[PDB]
Amino acid sequence: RVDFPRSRLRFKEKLGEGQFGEVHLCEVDSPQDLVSLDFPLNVRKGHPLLVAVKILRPDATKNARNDFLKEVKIMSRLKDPNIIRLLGVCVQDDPLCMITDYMENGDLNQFLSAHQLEDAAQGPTISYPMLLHVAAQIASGMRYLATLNFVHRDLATRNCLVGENFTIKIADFGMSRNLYAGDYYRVQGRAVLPIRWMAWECILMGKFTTASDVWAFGVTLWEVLMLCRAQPFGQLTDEQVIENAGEFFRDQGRQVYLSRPPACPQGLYELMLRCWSRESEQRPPFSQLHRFLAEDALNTV
Ligand SMILES: Cc1ccc(C(=O)Nc2ccc(CN3CCN(C)CC3)c(C(F)(F)F)c2)cc1C#Cc1cnc2cccnn12
Ligand SMILES: Cc1ccc(C(=O)Nc2ccc(CN3CCN(C)CC3)c(C(F)(F)F)c2)cc1C#Cc1cnc2cccnn12
Repeated sequence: RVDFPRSRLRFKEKLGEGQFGEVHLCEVDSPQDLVSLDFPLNVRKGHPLLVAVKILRPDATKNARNDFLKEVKIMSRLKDPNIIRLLGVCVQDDPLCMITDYMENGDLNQFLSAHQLEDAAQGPTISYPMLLHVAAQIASGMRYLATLNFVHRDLATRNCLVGENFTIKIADFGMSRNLYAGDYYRVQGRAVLPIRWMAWECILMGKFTTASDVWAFGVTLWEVLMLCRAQPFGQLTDEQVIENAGEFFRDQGRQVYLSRPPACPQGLYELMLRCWSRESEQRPPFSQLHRFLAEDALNTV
């Protein structure tokens, strides 16, 4: 438990900005000097060590600082191939920083927007099996979060990151990266919520659980199979999305569901529909979602 040396973080560019600070892409100066029990980092000789750095504005309120430190504690526990990894912190003096691995292909929404489905769309291709592999990795990371008794609360392709060889890491940007403002609705005062990804019980009663994470996974998987080309419920206004949550509650058959993506087979679609069951206990666990995507869907190509 010692700070990473801030003087070794060499700025390259801004990855995001928000009310309370920024995210920077940095290079670690001569990273081999640091390798030890205290910092057992992975350096590849001949390859720069790139890292992402979340930084709190030095004039932040005391409550903002407590938020940042709480996030540090959470991140310090996360150790999984499909979750973003904490490499070090700077917290003994200001500005507070947290340092993670850098995912070189950006967020999953950006990534998939730039791809087309393997045979006018443009750019590099991505196959249907590769899309199942992207989704399986998200289910695997979420399964791990759930076993540690964490609820994500904002699962969407915008909070997933892409590294080498189609590797996905779940992340959560909170207010550090004010992209995608069009995905959040202002329900009260200064509070904005990702209503198009939220289970009806989240919207009506502010109840967030692994089962509402499963509901958001359904929507995220719909995004993946659509190659991020369309907003969920894009035919409906925000106020109509809220009304739709009310119809899940009323349960009289007026509720509407996201349509089957063209690249989605009927069984996978029926699994997505189960993610949107009215009753929490009827939604599939992430173990079952992962298995379906890694086995069933693959064996029936
Ligand atoms: C510097 C940095 C700091 C922090 C985080 C961050 O993701 N923190 C986080 C906090 C909590 C949770 C879990 N909880 C969620 C809430 N929940 C209520 C409790 C459970 C998780 C999660 F991944 F587990 F979800 C992540 C990401 C970055 C980044 C970066 C980066 C790296 N490559 C790139 C390339 C382009 C852009 N950015 N970027
Ligand atoms: C129509 C409608 C529109 C908007 C909102 C709304 O603003 N919901 C809201 C959800 C969550 C949060 C955030 N949370 C985080 C964690 N926390 C532990 C709970 C707070 C907030 C926030 F404002 F606090 F951000 C608001 C609610 C309704 C409703 C309803 C309702 C309730 N029972 C019934 C029965 C029949 C019909 N409707 N209905």
